Amino acid sequence: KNVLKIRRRKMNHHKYRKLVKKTRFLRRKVQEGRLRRKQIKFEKDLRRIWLKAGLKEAPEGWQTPKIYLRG
Amino acid sequence: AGSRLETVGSIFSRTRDLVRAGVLKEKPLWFDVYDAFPPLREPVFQRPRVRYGKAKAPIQDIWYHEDRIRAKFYSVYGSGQRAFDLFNPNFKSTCQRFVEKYTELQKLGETDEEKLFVETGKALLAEGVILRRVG
Amino acid sequence: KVWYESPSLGSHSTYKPSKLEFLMRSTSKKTRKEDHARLRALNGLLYKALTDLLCTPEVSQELYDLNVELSKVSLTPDFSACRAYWKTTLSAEQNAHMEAVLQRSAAHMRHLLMSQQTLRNVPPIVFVQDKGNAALAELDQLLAVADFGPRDGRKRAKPRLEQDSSLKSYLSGEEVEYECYAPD
Amino acid sequence: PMKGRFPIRRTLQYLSQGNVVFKDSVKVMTVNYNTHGELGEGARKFVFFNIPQIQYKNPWVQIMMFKNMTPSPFLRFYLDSGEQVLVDVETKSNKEIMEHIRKILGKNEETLREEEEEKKQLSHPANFGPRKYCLRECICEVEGQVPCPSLVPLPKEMRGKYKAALKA
Amino acid sequence: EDFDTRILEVRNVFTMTAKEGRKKSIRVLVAVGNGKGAAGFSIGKATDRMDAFRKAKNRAVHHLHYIERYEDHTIFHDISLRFKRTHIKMKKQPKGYGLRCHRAIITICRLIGIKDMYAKVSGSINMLSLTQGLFRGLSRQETHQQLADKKGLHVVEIREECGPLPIVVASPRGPLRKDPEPEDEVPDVKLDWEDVKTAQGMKRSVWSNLKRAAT
Amino acid sequence: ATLNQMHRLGPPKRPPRKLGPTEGRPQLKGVVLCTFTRKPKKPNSANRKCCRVRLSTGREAVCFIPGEGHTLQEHQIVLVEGGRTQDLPGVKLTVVRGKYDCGHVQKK
RNA sequence: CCCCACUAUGCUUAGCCCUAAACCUCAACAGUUAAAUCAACAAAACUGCUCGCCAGAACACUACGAGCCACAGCUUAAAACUCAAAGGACCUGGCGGUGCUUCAUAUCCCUCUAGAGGAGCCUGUUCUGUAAUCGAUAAACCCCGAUCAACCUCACCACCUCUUGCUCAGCCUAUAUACCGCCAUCUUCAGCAAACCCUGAUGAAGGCUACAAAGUAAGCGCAAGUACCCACGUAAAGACGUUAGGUCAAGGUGUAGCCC
Ligand code: FES
Ligand SMILES: [K+]
Ligand SMILES: [K+]
Ligand SMILES: [K+]
Ligand SMILES: [K+]
Ligand SMILES: [K+]
Ligand SMILES: [K+]
Ligand SMILES: [Mg+2]
Ligand SMILES: [Mg+2]
Ligand SMILES: [Mg+2]
Ligand SMILES: [Mg+2]
Ligand SMILES: [Mg+2]
Ligand SMILES: [Mg+2]
Ligand SMILES: [Mg+2]
Ligand SMILES: [Mg+2]
Ligand SMILES: [Mg+2]
Ligand SMILES: [Mg+2]
Ligand SMILES: [Mg+2]
Ligand SMILES: [Mg+2]
Ligand SMILES: [Mg+2]
Ligand SMILES: [Mg+2]
Ligand SMILES: [Mg+2]
Ligand SMILES: [Mg+2]
Ligand SMILES: [Mg+2]
Ligand SMILES: [Mg+2]
Ligand SMILES: [Mg+2]
Ligand SMILES: [Mg+2]
Ligand SMILES: [Mg+2]
Ligand SMILES: [Mg+2]
Ligand SMILES: [Mg+2]
Repeated sequence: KNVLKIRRRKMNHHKYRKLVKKTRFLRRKVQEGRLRRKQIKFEKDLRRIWLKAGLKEAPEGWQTPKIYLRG
Repeated sequence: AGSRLETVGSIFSRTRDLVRAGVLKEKPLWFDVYDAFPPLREPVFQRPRVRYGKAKAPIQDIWYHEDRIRAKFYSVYGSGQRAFDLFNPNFKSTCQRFVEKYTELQKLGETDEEKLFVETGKALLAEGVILRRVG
Repeated sequence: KVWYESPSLGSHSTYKPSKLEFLMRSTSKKTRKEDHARLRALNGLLYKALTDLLCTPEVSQELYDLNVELSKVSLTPDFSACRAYWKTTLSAEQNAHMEAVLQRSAAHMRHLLMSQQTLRNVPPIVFVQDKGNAALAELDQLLAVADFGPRDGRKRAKPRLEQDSSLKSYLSGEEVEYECYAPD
Repeated sequence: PMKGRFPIRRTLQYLSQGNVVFKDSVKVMTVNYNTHGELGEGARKFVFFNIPQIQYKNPWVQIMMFKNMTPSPFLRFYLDSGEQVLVDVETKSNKEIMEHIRKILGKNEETLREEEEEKKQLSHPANFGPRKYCLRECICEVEGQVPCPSLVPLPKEMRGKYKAALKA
Repeated sequence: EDFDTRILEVRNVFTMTAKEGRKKSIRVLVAVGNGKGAAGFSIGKATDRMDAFRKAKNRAVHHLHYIERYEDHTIFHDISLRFKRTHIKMKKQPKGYGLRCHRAIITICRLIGIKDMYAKVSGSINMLSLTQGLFRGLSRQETHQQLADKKGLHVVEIREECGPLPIVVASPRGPLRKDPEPEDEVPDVKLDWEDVKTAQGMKRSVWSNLKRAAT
Repeated sequence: ATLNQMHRLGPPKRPPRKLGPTEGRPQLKGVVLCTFTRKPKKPNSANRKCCRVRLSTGREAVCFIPGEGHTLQEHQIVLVEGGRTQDLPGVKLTVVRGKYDCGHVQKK
């Protein structure tokens, strides 16, 4: 068979890889911001739990970890 | 008006039907003979198909009890230097003469195979037959 | 079969390559793609048959000592002769001796090919020296003899959509004796 | 074509051909059958062919199946009283199994005929209403009665538009 | 003179040629029949459309099929077959049902002499596949006499208009079996979901059972 | 699919039908913003009279004005209906001739 | 792309990353070879049963979300705007910086003889010029329509004149891409082909083997015959089709246009 469908996919992937290459510094700043909001959204979900259960502060000795950082 | 659809039924069925429908005004000369004396199988086109998997032809190999005696005789004594004459319908080869004596001695009550084969060779030598062992 | 097709309908037909068949063959007939394959395969057998005869000592002690090597073997499709190219040695005089021995042997070789009855109907075998070294042999023979002297956008409608009124003309309208002398 | 072997089983006509309508006592029917063995063949065909018909006629009876739990196949029925009915089905055909449980725990044809008659009392022919519940919607559909004004206009004397006009 | 000819397809075929480029030829499909069971079809090819008409119709009468008809008005049994990618499902129908079939099947049925039949064509609606698929299915229908001879039993027709009266339609010419045909409690026959969906009333289509001219 | 798979997946779910430029409505009222002509996509050649209108829904859209000759002007009221102009890419609305400020085409 | 040098890398060890045209492009298991063998090609056609998956193209191996030792990543994976197609297989044609094979007999190359290409002149065309025709115009135009222009010819230009006009008018006005007529061209070819028949499942298509296997073929061309000095040679002949090839300005003529 012909490879015309593969050729369409080939160009789409080449242009995408090149686009990501050109903007990899902007995309890295955007990704960093999303992970911060993701962490904040996670901390809120846990705070909602103890607050809806009648507690006024987090359980004694509980520190919400950073589960989205590269470290 | 007629039909050349040779793969649709048979010449008889196609002819009989078109005669009923009035398409053929007169019956062909052969129709009445076919009707009175039809073939064993109605000649209907069929496409020969190839066998696959566990399907095997029903034809069986033709063997006889004496074939065991013939195989041993050819192994021990080889084919006779006498030439087969397949034109004579009553031709008897040295192997056939051996087989007939072998059968006669078996009917006399002997049942051993190795013993029934050695006594047969002696009988023929007494009758003047040449039996040169191959080895 | 293989990607190379071998479903020939007349597969069982007996291949008969003889000089007589060519004269009764129809030149109007156009050779099949696989008709060449039968010729190509026969040529391979003729190569193997001659090549094997060449290396056996007994057939001709003169032939074996020469250690002749055949470059190619292509039978004529006419069937007149079996071309048998033999690689030419660099030694100029040895190309004549090898050639002379081959010509004498060739006559006996044809009978020896009848010993292998499958190849029995073999045409007269012809040996050809490879000109790569042989052509130069002729020149150098003359070269030494030679005297060199004292040295010093209109819309195109689809043909399938083209409108026709043949039916409209059909449906519109169904298309539209005694002889005597001295008649008065 | 319809998927599976014996697609007839997945038709409303087939499912309505069951003749086993359990008495109200029957609450649970367990089927213990074996996947292999010549003596359990009827029980396998019973599960294959008839369990769907039994369930269709008895939607509120729990039917639970159990494979290869015991050496022989059997049916066990649990009744509301607390009684249990063990039916050995080894060596019996699927048709005999259906006929057996019909005899011991199925409603007879008389009891079913009565129920069908009591249902006919619910749709009284003399009642008028929507076609869903009644044969006729209005008395105007009865021949001899004053037809509907939608089909035949009424005399001016029988219409309020003109009764008031004369009176006023 | 007893045969009528009907056109089923007229196509303009375009052949690319080595020296003359795209040339226009005509491929015609016509069916012939006498209305009494004898019918056939043939393809015609020519540069002119009227020469193709002559070839197909004249050729068709030399390749006639005979089609068996139940009571000279319908088929003997339901026929469901596929020819290549064209599926044809035909149903035996009573008198007065008419020809509720693909228009080409209607045309072919009038040439054969079938008056009452339902047919549904699914898959590829290729006129040629439909024509030869239809003739293949109509030529392989077993009559009641053939069924009686094959099974050595009576063929008994039960009609609801005649109540419980048993009407023997065919009896075996040879000896009559004494052993009843085995009564399989449940037949292992393959069913059409369209037929079952209809019988149950779950088949709702705005295009089915529409009022049409007499055919 | 198998019967078990057909059971587990259930009856097919139709895609929710896509509302067109009228948002599933027969006509919309619009205010003309500007008038202009559009070139049809090849092989067609013409200057098709179109306009941009603000629809009552708030969204602005290009609408084809059918007929020979119109007098539409900015700030005028028109009624627009569905129907794509086949040779004008992106033009999916049509002005109704004879409603509000858009009058009927003047004969010949 | 070709040549040289050298690095990451290909290796080991320990961790990652988790992709492939990861493809027999054939899901696992069981069964069948009788039915219809079968859209096509691939790889003979199917049945039972189960899981996975698919529902026009493109957007899209993308966006967002989530997960992940991944941080220019992987997995899962949409929508809006847009279109009437996209796509699969096969056939034919065209084309190939496409293979092989055998060829051209004044013939493609070399070989043979005399030329053209340089000079002057003659003549045609182009271009320029002029108030001042037209047509031909790669092979297949260019001493061509012309076996022929000082006037005439003549159809061109300028000026003047006539208006039922040499004609029961006239027009060399447009259209040879409406045509007849007469031709160029391959042709320094041998094929075209009605009417039938058969194969491919009655698909587009195809139809030859001489120890022959589905073709038969009227007619046309070639051939034969005739002309010239033979039976040789040279003429003549040369179909269908190719180039919407040439010619409306040989004449005629369709359509359109002019009529002080
Ligand atoms: S419905 Fe009965 S009066 Fe109208
Ligand atoms: K592969
Ligand atoms: K090609
Ligand atoms: K010169
Ligand atoms: K012409
Ligand atoms: K002219
Ligand atoms: K003219
Ligand atoms: Mg793209
Ligand atoms: Mg419209
Ligand atoms: Mg290194
Ligand atoms: Mg190593
Ligand atoms: Mg691999
Ligand atoms: Mg699996
Ligand atoms: Mg899609
Ligand atoms: Mg990828
Ligand atoms: Mg991605
Ligand atoms: Mg993301
Ligand atoms: Mg010169
Ligand atoms: Mg000129
Ligand atoms: Mg010109
Ligand atoms: Mg010109
Ligand atoms: Mg030219
Ligand atoms: Mg003058
Ligand atoms: Mg002059
Ligand atoms: Mg003039
Ligand atoms: Mg022309
Ligand atoms: Mg001559
Ligand atoms: Mg000539
Ligand atoms: Mg001639
Ligand atoms: Mg031209």
